[PDB]
Amino acid sequence: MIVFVRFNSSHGFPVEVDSDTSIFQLKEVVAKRQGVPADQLRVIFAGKELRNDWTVQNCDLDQQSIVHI
Amino acid sequence: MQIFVKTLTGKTITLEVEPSDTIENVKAKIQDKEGIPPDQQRLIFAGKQLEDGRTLSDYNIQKESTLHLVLRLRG
Amino acid sequence: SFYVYCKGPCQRVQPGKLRVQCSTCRQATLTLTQGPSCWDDVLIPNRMSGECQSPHCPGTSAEFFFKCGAHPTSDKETSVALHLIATNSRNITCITCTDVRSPVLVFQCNSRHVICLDCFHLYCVTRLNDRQFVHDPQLGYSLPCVAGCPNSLIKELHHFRILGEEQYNRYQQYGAEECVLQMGGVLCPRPGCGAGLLPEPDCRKVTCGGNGLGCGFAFCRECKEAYHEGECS
Ligand SMILES: [Zn+2]
Ligand SMILES: [Zn+2]
Ligand SMILES: [Zn+2]
Ligand SMILES: [Zn+2]
Ligand SMILES: [Zn+2]
Ligand SMILES: [Zn+2]
Repeated sequence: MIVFVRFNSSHGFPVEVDSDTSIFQLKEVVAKRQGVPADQLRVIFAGKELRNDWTVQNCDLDQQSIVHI
Repeated sequence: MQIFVKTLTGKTITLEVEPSDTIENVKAKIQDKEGIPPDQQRLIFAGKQLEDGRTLSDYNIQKESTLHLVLRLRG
Repeated sequence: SFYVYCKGPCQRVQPGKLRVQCSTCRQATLTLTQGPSCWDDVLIPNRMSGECQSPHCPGTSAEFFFKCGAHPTSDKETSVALHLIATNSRNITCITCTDVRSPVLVFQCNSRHVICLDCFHLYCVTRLNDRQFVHDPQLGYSLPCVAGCPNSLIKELHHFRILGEEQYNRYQQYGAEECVLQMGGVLCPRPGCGAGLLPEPDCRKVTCGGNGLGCGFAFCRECKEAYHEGECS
């Protein structure tokens, strides 16, 4: 499935993930695109910060919803 | 966003607004377009008179929705 | 589940999603201190709080918004919440047709009466055309509980979106007309006009054409014919 990321209010970019995909995995893949440390990144969805250990399934992220990394 | 203001005759004016624009703010832009003094303007949505202090968001007025305009006459 | 009116592409009542942005920078970067417990928490502005995690913004106040859940939607593709509408999980029968359907609308009368959307559509299309909607200077053009329960006027008038587009626009037209009349105003009697006018109550002479908004007709508000001196007829 796809999740849209708004890195520091930048235009949303699609990221392909799985149900089993963790938040840190997404933090890594975004960190690579932006060439920054994944440790400085925080993922915000539905007025909550998503923790690294949580998966996409656990977060109840719907197809093509948006997070604010 | 785009909203519409219509008189009861059906005459239609288009405005570029934000949900945060006050009812007072909406009343202005109308003066810019049609030259109606704001004091003569009364705006209505779903049969409710809109109060100057309030915003479009206060009335949950959506993009492409219509406000109705009627005129106060001093005579 | 919550329900919204999606104006496009669904053009119908759909299940919705609740989301939240910072009230100052209008970005979904605000983390809530606590989750909402009631409708008022999400409906009344600035009611709940948190921290906008965008550094340049000292965001405090939370702004809740709603989206259609039937398809992908952008951050700013918002829909109006129809807070009276609920999933009929407990299979409550419609107060009008007695059948079980989902979703349903729940009136805010003491008895919290339940109506299906087909019957609500019906209730609405019947009352509008018969000029049986009620004007409340506080609420607007609305309808009460179909059972006639007191203090049951619908407060969120976007619920009348169930009328459908054309009938909705007629509803708004009729409501504005009624607003004028309840304020002691007059509708211009000239054919093709019908402009809403609010003269001073003392004035008998009402002139409708300065900025192009009027037809210029000067009329007597009592007989609705061209302005005349003395008594009508
Ligand atoms: Zn939709
Ligand atoms: Zn902010
Ligand atoms: Zn029914
Ligand atoms: Zn009732
Ligand atoms: Zn006229
Ligand atoms: Zn007369």
